[PDB]
Amino acid sequence: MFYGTVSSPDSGVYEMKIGSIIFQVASGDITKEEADVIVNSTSNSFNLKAGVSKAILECAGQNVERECSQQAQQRKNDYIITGGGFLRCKNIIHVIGGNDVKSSVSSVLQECEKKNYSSICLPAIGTGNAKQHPDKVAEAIIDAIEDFVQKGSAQSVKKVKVVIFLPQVLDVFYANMKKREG
Ligand SMILES: Cc1nn(C)c(C)c1NC(=O)CC#N
Ligand SMILES: [Cl-]
Ligand SMILES: [Cl-]
Repeated sequence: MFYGTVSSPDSGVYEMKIGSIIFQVASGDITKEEADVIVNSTSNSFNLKAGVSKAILECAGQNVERECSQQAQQRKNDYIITGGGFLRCKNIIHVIGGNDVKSSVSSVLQECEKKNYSSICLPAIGTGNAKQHPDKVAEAIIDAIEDFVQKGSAQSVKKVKVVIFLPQVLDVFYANMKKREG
């Protein structure tokens, strides 16, 4: 109904279509990416500095750290939106690594449509400090994108890329894409 064919457009990168969206996976350091939104996977206090969160907060800088703690004390948030700081993006969306991953990705997609953004880059949300299983995380991320497309909600969003720290976790995402392909 929705899935295209898996191919490799560039060395180490795998892609397929999900409706109108190009979905891609690759290994590497997410802080070197350019996109309208970069996603951080953090704690419920939005002040973790371990694994991906360490790299993101150190690169983004102290003004983004302060934005995070200020919003955290104002209300109870499931996720927060800050500036990009010194990352190559327009906004960072900080999601809670222990939360339901499908729910978190659905929120990121909706927030990106609200801003008329076209590109998103995310890590393998939940597989660091939160210790969620990589196979369940891959299934949840791709399920969120499928639901978003099925509901007719993709208008501005055109590209969603997962940049993954461990090559062994990339292998799990690749296998899930091959399971789904047309
Ligand atoms: C970038 C990075 N460095 N380290 C040491 C780890 C575990 C990661 N990835 C995550 O934290 C996964 C998620 N979310
Ligand atoms: Cl995590
Ligand atoms: Cl990762």
